[PDB]
Amino acid sequence: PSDTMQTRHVINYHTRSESSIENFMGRAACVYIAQYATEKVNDELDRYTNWEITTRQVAQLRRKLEMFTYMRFDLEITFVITSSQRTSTTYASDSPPLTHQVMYVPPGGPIPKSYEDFAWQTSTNPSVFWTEGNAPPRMSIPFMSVGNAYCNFYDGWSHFSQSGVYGYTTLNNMGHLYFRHVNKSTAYPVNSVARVYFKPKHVKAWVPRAPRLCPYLKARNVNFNVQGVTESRNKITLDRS
Amino acid sequence: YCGAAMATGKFLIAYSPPGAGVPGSRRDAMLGTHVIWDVGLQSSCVLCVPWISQTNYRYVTSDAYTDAGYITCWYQTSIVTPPDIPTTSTILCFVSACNDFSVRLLRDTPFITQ
Amino acid sequence: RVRSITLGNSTITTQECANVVVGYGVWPTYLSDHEATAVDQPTQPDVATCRFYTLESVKWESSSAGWWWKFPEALSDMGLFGQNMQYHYLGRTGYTIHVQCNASKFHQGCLLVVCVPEAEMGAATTDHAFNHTKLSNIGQAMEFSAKKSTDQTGPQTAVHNAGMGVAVGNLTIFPHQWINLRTNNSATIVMPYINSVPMDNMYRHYNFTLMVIPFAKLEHSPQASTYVPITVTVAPMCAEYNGLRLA
Amino acid sequence: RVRSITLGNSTITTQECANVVVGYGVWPTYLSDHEATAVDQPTQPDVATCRFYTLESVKWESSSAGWWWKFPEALSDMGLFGQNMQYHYLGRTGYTIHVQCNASKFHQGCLLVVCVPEAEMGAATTDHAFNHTKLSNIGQAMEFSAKKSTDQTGPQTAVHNAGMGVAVGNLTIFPHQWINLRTNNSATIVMPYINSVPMDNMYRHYNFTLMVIPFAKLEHSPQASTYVPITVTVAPMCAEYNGLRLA
Repeated sequence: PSDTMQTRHVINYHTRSESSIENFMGRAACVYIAQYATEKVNDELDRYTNWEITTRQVAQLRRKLEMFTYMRFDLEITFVITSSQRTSTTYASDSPPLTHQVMYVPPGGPIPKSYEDFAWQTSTNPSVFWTEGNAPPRMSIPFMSVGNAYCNFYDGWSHFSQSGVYGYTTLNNMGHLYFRHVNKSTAYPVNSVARVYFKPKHVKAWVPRAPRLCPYLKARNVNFNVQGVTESRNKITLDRS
Repeated sequence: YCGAAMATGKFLIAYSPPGAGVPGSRRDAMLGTHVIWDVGLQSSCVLCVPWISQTNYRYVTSDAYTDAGYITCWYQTSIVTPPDIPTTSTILCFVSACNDFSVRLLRDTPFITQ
Repeated sequence: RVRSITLGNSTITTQECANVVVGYGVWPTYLSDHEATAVDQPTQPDVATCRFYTLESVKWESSSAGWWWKFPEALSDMGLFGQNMQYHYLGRTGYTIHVQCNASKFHQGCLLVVCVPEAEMGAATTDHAFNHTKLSNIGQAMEFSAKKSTDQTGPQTAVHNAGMGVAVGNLTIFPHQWINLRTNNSATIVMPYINSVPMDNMYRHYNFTLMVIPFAKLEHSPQASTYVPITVTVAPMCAEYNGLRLA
Repeated sequence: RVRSITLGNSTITTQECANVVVGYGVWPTYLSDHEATAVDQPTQPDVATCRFYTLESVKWESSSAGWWWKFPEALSDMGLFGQNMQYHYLGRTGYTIHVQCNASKFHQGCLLVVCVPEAEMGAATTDHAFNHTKLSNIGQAMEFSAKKSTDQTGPQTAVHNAGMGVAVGNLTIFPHQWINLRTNNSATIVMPYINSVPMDNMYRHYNFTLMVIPFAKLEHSPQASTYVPITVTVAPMCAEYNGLRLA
């Protein structure tokens, strides 16, 4: 019973609203998964975690972004934070509700380097406090570039003429995102996962570019292995009269 | 056509409707919709094709039988050249849409497999 | 009293009143000429393929259970209409169906002439898929049965369920006409193009099934004629297909 | 400089001047719509069968004597025009003939493209009757010869007598066009329906023969192309046949 593609005659109405930049880019996409714990297990998993806000780590979002040279949007961030206990011997406890702190650190703001750091109490660092069981928390970031648009591609250097790091620019600093528990402890350890969802609002685009053929090897380069321009067939002509 | 300026020939660019089907000869191609492209007159040949609408209900397709049309090109005569001009040449192809094209139901593309 | 109608060739004859029944109050017509931008352009038959196609007559005996024809598949080897079905991919059309019963004053019985849109039939052996030639041949009349079917590759031809799993007496919300030999002998049903899409593949999709079911059985003296022929005459009206050319 | 002409399908291209030659100053047209009393009524193709039919190209080498095609018999297996020739008994039509020579600037020669009405040919072996397949095949180009023919069942193909027993240089009172490769490469001849009767049988009577005779022979360097294709494209215009219906 599957599968066929068909012609299927259509009345003349000519929809184009799903091909606008707002309907193309403005979808809620999961961009990062943050893992942190109530108590520290190892260097990897610690009371707190971080993420520099980039748009080059999810490839399905990155390819839709990199179809244009210059973008400009507002960010709507929302967090799906769930918690679970570690594999302990006993789990019998009476815990108070866990409160989470998601801190947005702007470009120019101080980042925490440990738990109990002074950067969690900075008034210029906007934080969100949310108890488990409620509606998911949501922040809104405006256009945060020093220049007039974000640049998905930078044919240039960052050092003394011709020196530094190729392709890197500080005109794409959107900030950092820091996650921790506000509670001091629990009876037994509790691991938390914070799914970060981006929704670009009021998107404007400039200078459209060719879609990427090769896969991605790094999240900060445009490096690639060479690839065929398309798939292969057996003949340039057709048979079966 | 990206050959020499003194190359002269005729091509027969046949169009097959979405029903059926691939023709088997230059005479079968001439008896349907076709355009005779004369190389000695024009360097380019532009033709607009209707009835392109394919809807797929699967994400990746293996291989999802389609009933689209075809475009075939046939040697109407040959490519005739003067001396000291090579006998081989090259046709370039171009494709785009027109200002009526209507897409719907945006998904993620299957060309990324991270 | 009589009237002669010609559509190219040949002429058929009919009465002056004849009780014509339009399908759902909708006369068959074209797509209102909003065919711009040349992306989905349609094509007429010439005009036209609009002529009377007469099928082979059936013999309504005293134990006849009924017959059915699936359209447009019952006009597949029928002239230019049967060639446009293989030269084009998408098509739409409406129909005028005449069903005449050539009985005498000494024959009695009643017929129900139904036009059922999308008459999806069930299988005789359920869990099994049936052959397409047991649903509709090229122009043949597929007939019902009085007993249930145990065919391992066919449909369920018990006439009191009408092949669709319903009550046969409820087949009157469809466009229908009664032929009571005491009163009438003819039936004109004009069916438009009913589908969920404006055009479809004609070899693949049966738009509607014409059904002729006797509700009062044929009964007569043994000295009369015993077979009472029924003639179905179909004229396809306002046919339209997809464009086969460029730009 | 160039112009694209479409007749249904497909499009051919031509120049802006091209030196079109109408046959005898008479454009092909219909029978002026005096078709009353319904005793000899005519019938159009649809309209129309008016599309470009391109034949198989010939190869004009340095020793080519010439070619001929007999009409309407050279369009016998050609689409709807070739089906109306067997579905109808009497028919009349006019033609537009394009003859293009795809040569270079390094090729020289001259061609005479003639349209000879009622080109009655003689036999090679006189006192013998020839086969009809040695006069005209279904779409093939029948070619002349430089020597005389001794074929016991064919025509006389000596080109300096043109098959008709005349001088080949006098074939210019017929509708003709010179193709001098120094100057031209194309030829448009528009032939009307010339006969003694308004309609005739199309399988039986050749109305006119198109002849392509080289008067200056093809001459070139040995490093150039040696075959120089000639394409004949024929569009039948204002075709008309007898009525196939009643009253």
